[PDB]
Amino acid sequence: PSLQIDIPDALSERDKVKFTVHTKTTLPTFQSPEFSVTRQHEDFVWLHDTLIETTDYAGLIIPPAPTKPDFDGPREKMQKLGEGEGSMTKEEFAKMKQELEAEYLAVFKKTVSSHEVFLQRLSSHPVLSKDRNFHVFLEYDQSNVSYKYSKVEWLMEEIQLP
Repeated sequence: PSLQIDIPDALSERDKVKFTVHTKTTLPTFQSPEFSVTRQHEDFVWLHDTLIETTDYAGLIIPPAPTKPDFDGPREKMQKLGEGEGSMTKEEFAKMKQELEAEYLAVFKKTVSSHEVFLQRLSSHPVLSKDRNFHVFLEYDQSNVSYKYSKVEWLMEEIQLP
C-alpha cells in the first residue's frame, strides 16, 4: 500500500501513444499522496536504461522494459477499409469496422498492461521502489511542455499539461 501505480487511461494518436500514470502513495517524500502524469513509451525506456546502468543495483533482477506500442496492423487495416466504403453491403463495412476496433482494443489492452506491469514490478521491489529516478518518473510535471503559435500579429502561448 506504500506505493500503488496504475495506468487508468491511454491515448493512441497517429505517431504516438500517451499513457496516464497514476500514483497513490504514503511516502512523505512526494509532494502529494496522489497524482497523475502523462508519459510516453520513451520515458519508460529512459527509466529502464537508468536502472540498468546504476552500479548499486548490480546483481539485482531489474524488471524487463515494456514492449514498444505497435498499432500498425490496425491502422493499416483502417486505411484499407475506408477504400471499400463504396464496395460492400451496408452491414459488411459495419462488421468490418467492429473487427478493426476489436483489434485496436486488443492492442491497447496489451500495451497498457505491459507498461503498467513494469511500473508495478518496480513498486513491489524492496530496493528499486526507492529509486530516485523512479520517483521523478512518477511525479515530475514538466515533461510535456507544449507551445502554441497563433496568428491573429503572432502570439505564443505556453501550455502546461503534467
